[PDB]
Amino acid sequence: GRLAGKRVLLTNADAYMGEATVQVFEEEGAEVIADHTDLTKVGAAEEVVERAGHIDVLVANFAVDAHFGVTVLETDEELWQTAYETIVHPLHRICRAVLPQFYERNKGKIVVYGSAAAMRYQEGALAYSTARFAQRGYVTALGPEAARHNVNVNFIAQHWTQNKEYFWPERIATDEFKEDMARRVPLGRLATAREDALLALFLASDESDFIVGKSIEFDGGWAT
Amino acid sequence: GRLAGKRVLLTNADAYMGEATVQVFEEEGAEVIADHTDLTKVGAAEEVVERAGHIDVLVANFAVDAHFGVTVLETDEELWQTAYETIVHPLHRICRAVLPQFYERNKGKIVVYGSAAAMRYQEGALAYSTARFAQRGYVTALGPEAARHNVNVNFIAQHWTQNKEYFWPERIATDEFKEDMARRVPLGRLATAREDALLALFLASDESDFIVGKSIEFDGGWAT
Amino acid sequence: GRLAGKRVLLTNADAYMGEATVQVFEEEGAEVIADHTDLTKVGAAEEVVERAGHIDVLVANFAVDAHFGVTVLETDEELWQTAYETIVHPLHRICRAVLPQFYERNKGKIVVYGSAAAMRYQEGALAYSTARFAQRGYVTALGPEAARHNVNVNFIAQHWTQNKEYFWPERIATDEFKEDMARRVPLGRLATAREDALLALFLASDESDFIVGKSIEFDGGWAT
Amino acid sequence: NGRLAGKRVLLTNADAYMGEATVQVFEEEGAEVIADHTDLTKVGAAEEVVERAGHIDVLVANFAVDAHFGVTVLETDEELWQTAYETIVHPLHRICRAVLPQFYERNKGKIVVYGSAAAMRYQEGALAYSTARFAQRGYVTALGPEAARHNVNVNFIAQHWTQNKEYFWPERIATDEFKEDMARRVPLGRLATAREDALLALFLASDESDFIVGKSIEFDGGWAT
Ligand SMILES: N#CCC(O)CC#N
Ligand SMILES: N#CCC(O)CC#N
Ligand SMILES: N#CCC(O)CC#N
Ligand SMILES: N#CCC(O)CC#N
Ligand SMILES: N#CCC(O)CC#N
Repeated sequence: GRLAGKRVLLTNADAYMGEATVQVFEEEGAEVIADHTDLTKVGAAEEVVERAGHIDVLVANFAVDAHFGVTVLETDEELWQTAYETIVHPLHRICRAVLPQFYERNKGKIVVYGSAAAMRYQEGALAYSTARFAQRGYVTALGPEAARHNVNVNFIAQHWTQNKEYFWPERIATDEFKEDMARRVPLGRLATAREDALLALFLASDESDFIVGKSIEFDGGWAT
Repeated sequence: GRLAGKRVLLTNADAYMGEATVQVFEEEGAEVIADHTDLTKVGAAEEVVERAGHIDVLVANFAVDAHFGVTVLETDEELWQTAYETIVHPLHRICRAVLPQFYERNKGKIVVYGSAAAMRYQEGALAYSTARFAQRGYVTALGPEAARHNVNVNFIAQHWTQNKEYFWPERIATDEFKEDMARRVPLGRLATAREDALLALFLASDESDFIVGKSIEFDGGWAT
Repeated sequence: GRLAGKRVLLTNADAYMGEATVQVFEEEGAEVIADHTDLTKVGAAEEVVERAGHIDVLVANFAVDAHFGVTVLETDEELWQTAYETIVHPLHRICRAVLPQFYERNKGKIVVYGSAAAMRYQEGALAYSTARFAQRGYVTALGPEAARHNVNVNFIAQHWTQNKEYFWPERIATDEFKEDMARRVPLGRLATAREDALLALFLASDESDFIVGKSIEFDGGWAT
Repeated sequence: NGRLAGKRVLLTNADAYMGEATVQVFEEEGAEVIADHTDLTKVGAAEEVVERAGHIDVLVANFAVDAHFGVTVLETDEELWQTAYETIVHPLHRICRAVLPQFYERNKGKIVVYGSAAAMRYQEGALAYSTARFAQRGYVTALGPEAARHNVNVNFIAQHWTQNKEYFWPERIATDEFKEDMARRVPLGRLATAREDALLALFLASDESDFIVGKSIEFDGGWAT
């Protein structure tokens, strides 16, 4: 097993990419703590880790409505703030909580399921895009700092990937979605959740200790 | 006069890069509304703009203490939130407020004084770096949306530039800061505030209409 | 004049972006040496610079047929070699020929007219794309080495800009071209040659001394 | 069983650069590796390597040339400049162009290029070399999305600070000067072993990476971050 003997902490395990992570990571021998705690609440992250015990890998799995099609002028205070409360501030909270034990053992792995909208313009997703950009920046600024304690932190800039929040069955069925994907995605298809978790498995494994603070675009060529 | 006839709204005119902006923009024939409002408060942004009246150019000039040297574990909730409350959330409030008149005229200019820390890793500046990454994301996401209305939105990714909040006289006088800069900046010197303002000037002028949602690194070669 | 008292060497001055560089640069006070030498020949570049005498600015102006639509399998040896012989190998020859006198004075400016196909995937332009990437790497690698001597080397990553080689009047006059351009270019128009030269002007001027080895995307937001 | 079970891999210049770790890692994982030693700077050579090789599922484009560390722009003469391109740029297209027809026939293929982080960010004192690596990166960026329409993956490993004889031979890395540069410039604070580089290439060559198209993955301990 490529994660044999590892204990993995997965945030919001029922949302976004959690289901495929559990399935892939367990079949590679990991013990996956599938947490369901709302990490927008101050203090919650410190407790999840406390109750978790020994963590080898943190899979920071956060998602929020992109509000596709909402314009800049329609991006009101609540919508803007909710993007940050939901995927930005919790990211630092939960990473801060795991790092002490990582630093104790001079070893650790963090994988962030982010978005290729943090790499390049995605139309109609303003507040959301800026929040993923901030996630991306967290990995860019933390990666090399944590690398000094032999901790890897990396960012999956995913897009066109099966999940409820962004590519739900109703959306991907329309003629309009299929024409737009064909124009914009060179590979011409969506990724499966499993393919996403296979990249994360690499980034969570000890096969990837030399990858630090990087954004790997998981997008079928979209941002190329 | 390269800004002849233009009116310019400058945020936090006394902080960060405001002084050099007034100097250079006024020399090129612009009226500069030098604002000192605390755009942290909901509603302030809209009222600066109503009072300002006609605006051809918004210079979004925001700054927060980088808290140099503060590590990830020492980056507490207050410090983290302050970075976003000070330079991220207000940026969208003020850009949302001027865009309506830009869209009526099908013309507009937005210049964001940002950070090269939004482009690449800057040691000991975690919270701040993620916040600058949010600003960069805002320019990347908004730029192409606004450009359909002939509105230019761009990002100056500056570093190693004279200002009080990051390169104040006491910090840059040490013999050993000079050695560090000399290793990290290929040009081997700090930029003057004025040089930064001459880049903002180009981006604010109608000489730069084809520049859309870009991050121009203004850093002596640091991130190259 | 913003180039008052400057002498500018412009390669292939009757091709690509030369005409507009002469007009804009002469308007700003510069003497423009409009060279037509075939710099694909060894020894030519050194002779040109010897004839030119005192140079403050080099505008590396090279272009080659992109063979739009030719695929990887039909990109034969001769087509591949020609792209490098035309725009890659000559670039090093003329910059190497100019740098000695810049190093004596510890001052110089090099502006490269490049392509946004050096930044992002451009359909059906394989050999040409890789040659522009090479140009971009030359700016990226030389930039910081030349900046030690207070010399600026920068790259204009242009696209959707009027010129005979890539956007000649016939090609851009059809309704099909305009509809594709409207989809791919957020600003929704081509740039004028003059607008391109106004960015070169900024990068050739002493207002841009802090810009080192950078690629500035001049593409209506295409690559954003 | 193996992550490349049943796959036939064509590896160029198998004794140079990252070739040896590639053989070892890929074969541990069930691959049959065709370890080519042909000089692909000769026109027509790439086509013959592919024909003589039979069925190919993965091409590992493994090319290196002397970086000429420390050689200045003014010292970069015609022959040095030309040699960097003749050695790692021109053959890259020759060998990919030669293998793609059978990939396109089967609507399936993998290409992994061992490149350089010098193709991503400024690396001191390696001018001609850096621009040749930049051209490799551009090849992947431009070919990547084109080949992806035929279900072929082309990706670029932008490696630095990684075991090899061309760029980290023993005399170079023994000096105090080099050890202090690395500690300052490499967040992880060490060099990679060739095995670790090959494990990334393993991922990119496997069918676990079908969704990675024309990308540059930085394998540099954080140097370019
Ligand atoms: N899948 C996924 C991430 C989402 O950001 C894509 C978009 N827009
Ligand atoms: N000058 C300036 C902006 C600051 O972000 C640089 C740093 N660190
Ligand atoms: N104009 C121009 C540069 C050209 O390379 C754009 C394309 N394709
Ligand atoms: N190729 C290569 C590297 C070599 O030229 C330097 C040594 N030892
Ligand atoms: N500079 C440098 C090293 C890189 O070019 C390849 C490796 N390893």
